[PDB]
Amino acid sequence: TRIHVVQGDITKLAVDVIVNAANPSLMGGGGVDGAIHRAAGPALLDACLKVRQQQGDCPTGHAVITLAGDLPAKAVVHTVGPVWRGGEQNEDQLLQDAYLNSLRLVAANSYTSVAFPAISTGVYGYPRAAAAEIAVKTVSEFITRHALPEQVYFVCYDEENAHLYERLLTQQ
Repeated sequence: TRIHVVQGDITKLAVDVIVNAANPSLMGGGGVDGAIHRAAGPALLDACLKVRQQQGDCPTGHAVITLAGDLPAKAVVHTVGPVWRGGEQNEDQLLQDAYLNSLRLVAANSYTSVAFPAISTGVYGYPRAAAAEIAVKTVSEFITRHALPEQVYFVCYDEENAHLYERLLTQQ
């Protein structure tokens, strides 16, 4: 009742925090990251510039929170998922870190709802089935011990990911 799967544009979901699967530069790029920057407006990039000035690039697995600009959210958490290189380079744990670190920032900033994209399944090539299992498992275990966020939304652009997620959520 606290976890939901939604097929659509994450930039239009009204929630407290929208998670952005970005690259270490935080300067924005393609895919959902590009869609998020456009919707949020130039204020997003300006906030990311300030972050870079204070902490440099965002390492894989790391997360940082900023304002959301024109997005229908109170904040945007930028995190970097691993690039898939076969599975023998800690990619599984790094993906987990991206989800967990993102959740921690959401809780730490007292937010109630967060929407996640299918991290690393874009151009990073993380195997979809395995990526979804990690995301579902990671989020599930987190909310089981944390009151915040209250609601988590897995926003999938690809029907393939949406089906995988709904199957995993009921397979528990």
